[PDB]
Amino acid sequence: GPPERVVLLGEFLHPCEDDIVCKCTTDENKVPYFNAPVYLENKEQIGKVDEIFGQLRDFYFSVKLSENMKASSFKKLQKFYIDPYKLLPLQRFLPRP
Amino acid sequence: GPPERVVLLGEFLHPCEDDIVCKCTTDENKVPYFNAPVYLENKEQIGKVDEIFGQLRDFYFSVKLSENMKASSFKKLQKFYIDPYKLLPLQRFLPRP
Amino acid sequence: TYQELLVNQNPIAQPLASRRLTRKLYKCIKKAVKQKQIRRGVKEVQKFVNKGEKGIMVLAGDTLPIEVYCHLPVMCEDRNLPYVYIPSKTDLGAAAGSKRPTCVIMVKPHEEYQEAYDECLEEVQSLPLP
Amino acid sequence: KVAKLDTSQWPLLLKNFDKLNVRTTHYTPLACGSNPLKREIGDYIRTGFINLDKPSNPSSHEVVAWIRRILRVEKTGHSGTLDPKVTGCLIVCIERATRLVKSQQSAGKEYVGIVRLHNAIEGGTQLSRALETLTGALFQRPPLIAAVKRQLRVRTIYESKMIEYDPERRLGIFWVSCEAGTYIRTLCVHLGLLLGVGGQMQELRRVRSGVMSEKDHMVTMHDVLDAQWLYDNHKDESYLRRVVYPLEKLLTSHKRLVMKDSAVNAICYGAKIMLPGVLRYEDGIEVNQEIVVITTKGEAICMAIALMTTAVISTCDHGIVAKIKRVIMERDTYPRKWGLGPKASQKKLMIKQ
Amino acid sequence: MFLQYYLNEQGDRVYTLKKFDPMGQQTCSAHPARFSPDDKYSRHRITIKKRFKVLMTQQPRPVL
RNA sequence: GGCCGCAGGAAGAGGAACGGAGCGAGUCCCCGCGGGCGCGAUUCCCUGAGCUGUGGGACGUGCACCCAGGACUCGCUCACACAUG
Repeated sequence: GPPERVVLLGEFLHPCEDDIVCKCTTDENKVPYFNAPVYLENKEQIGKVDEIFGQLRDFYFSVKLSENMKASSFKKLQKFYIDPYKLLPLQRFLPRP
Repeated sequence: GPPERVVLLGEFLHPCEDDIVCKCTTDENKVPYFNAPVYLENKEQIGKVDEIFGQLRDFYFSVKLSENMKASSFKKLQKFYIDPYKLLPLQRFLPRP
Repeated sequence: TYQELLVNQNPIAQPLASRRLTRKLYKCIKKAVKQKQIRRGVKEVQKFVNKGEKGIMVLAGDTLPIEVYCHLPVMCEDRNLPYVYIPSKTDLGAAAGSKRPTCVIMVKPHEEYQEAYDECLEEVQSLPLP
Repeated sequence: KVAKLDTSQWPLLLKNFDKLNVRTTHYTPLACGSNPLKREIGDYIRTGFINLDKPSNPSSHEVVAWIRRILRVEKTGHSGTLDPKVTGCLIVCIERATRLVKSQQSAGKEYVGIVRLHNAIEGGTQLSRALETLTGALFQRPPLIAAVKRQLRVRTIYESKMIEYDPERRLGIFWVSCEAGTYIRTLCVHLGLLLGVGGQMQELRRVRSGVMSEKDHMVTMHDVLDAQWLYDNHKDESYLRRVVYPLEKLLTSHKRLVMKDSAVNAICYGAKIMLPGVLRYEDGIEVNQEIVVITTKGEAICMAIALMTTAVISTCDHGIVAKIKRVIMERDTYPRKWGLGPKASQKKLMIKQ
Repeated sequence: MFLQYYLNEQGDRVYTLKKFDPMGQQTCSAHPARFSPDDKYSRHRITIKKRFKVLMTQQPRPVL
């Protein structure tokens, strides 16, 4: 169901073919799970994380939107939030010591 | 693997037939998942939550210990910790409004 | 001692054997067990009354609930078999050389104790009926 | 001699009928129903139940199967499962009484069991304290079924009592009063964990199922078979009428609402219980409360939900007193007598004219 | 099995493990007799329960 | 108690069938249920220290169990009932 809390995932950039591209701004540069539910700060599910791309410390993500949502609705620099358990640390993707 | 952080699950009471009975002391009276890994504060897995029993606001749990652990090792009022994502809120088990 | 066991008797435990007749029946059972000529369970006694094997059927008068063995008295009256109650199930089991109780035993006739069998049989048939 | 009897000694739902609030005393009686105890043996069984003492080998669904062979009926229900090795009070509803099974299944149970402890404890007082700890609303994991992991759930234990303890065998008798769906096998495991020695439920017997108990009116499976045999071979009802009881005995706790004979058949067809047909009504009817609607002969018409309180019934002159939850009585037990009243006649007259 | 009982002075079952009650009488088993649906001894049970006035029809009728 | 601000109203109080029931189906809930019952022959074996003769087991064999409810949804039937002073 709705999670107990949600942490800042990222901010809205331009839409792209009926899903929304977003710049990732997580604390500690954490990376989301694939198909992780994306929420607005009201804890309402807008979609799911589809693509993750860009440089390690400056990466983006696309969001495959929900049944009822439209890509025209979102404004520039609108923030999106994620359940903190389906984040992963950046250290996992960095090379082994 | 080892979780990013762990929250206070409960404290050690008497052992019982090679697993350990523990009084649950979670914040907000949260309830653990069945077969949720139990850790010491060093983030080392001692076992898994087997039974959950007692009154709603004063409940206990048994821990099925790991391969290498023994029930004689633990001292009285020794604290145990759990990954905060495999806790659930008490409201779920309380009746529907 | 006998009068204390008389408290524990059933509604249906009649005709109850006299104190001396109870003693005769136990001694007849001991000899029949030695000769391998008794049947012990309701399961067994019921099976061989159906086949029509004759014998004195001794019942325990403190058996509860009565539903376990209360069909057997009438099964005997259908075939004219002689039956009798005795004070306790533990003593009936003890008579057959057992620590555990039993609610019924059927004693078959045999040559080695034929006189003792006939003495018991005679007194059983002579009992007043309710 | 009924004239001599105080109203407190009238049977079933007519008990203490004079202490119900009287709306009106006038109605036209109809020769239709009987008192539930004097139903013709066929109808008596089809509206009846058995307070069974379940034996210790078969499952509870096997037992009610055996009952429906013996009595020669098509439907039975059973007031909550007892596990194959458990005995005691099992309310078996027959035919039209199966409409009541949810009320019987949801009722509070009582058990008398034996817990076997796997090591010695200090004494009987230590077991008695662990039972006090497991009073109130408890967590219990429902057992796995068809590899479907049911979630942890809450069940209340109202009272507990430690009856006896044997230190030799490490056996303890306990009595538990509890909510429906409580697992007593699970309780004994938890009682063992709480003591620290370990434990298992050795034995169990259910001593109460809501309204019925082992104290009175309880019968064994032999009585059921035996009573039917006596009816089949000698045409004697007497034994069956002590084994089976009418479903009205299950409803004696509910608040009552007595109806005129005119209204009875209307309600059986699915009409709402209207106020002009109410003769008498109990104190302490609340809104959205389950009530039993009865005839003047004490027969249950239906389980109804009250949309007026006791006080509201006293003030009003018409309207919906209650809506139906489940109709018990058959259609056309009483004749159709609806549309004959003054306001209903005026309505039909003024439509025609 | 293990559960026994004896009746108190007001007819309530008093459960116990012990084979004798506090007055020295034997305790009954708590559990009813084992039942078979293929039981053919209904005639027999009625016959002697009538004889000793312990058939259910001969007892005091219950107050409802 | 008085004063100021915001919000909801600016209200004459209606309706003596409203909008029901009983079945059937699909889907959820409920849901610890290979075990239970009988007979046969070498008394079929067994007072096991193994539960157990108020029953336990072996081999033949047969037999009957695995629902009934509630909720939602889409049918069929019966009504559409204010209860006759």
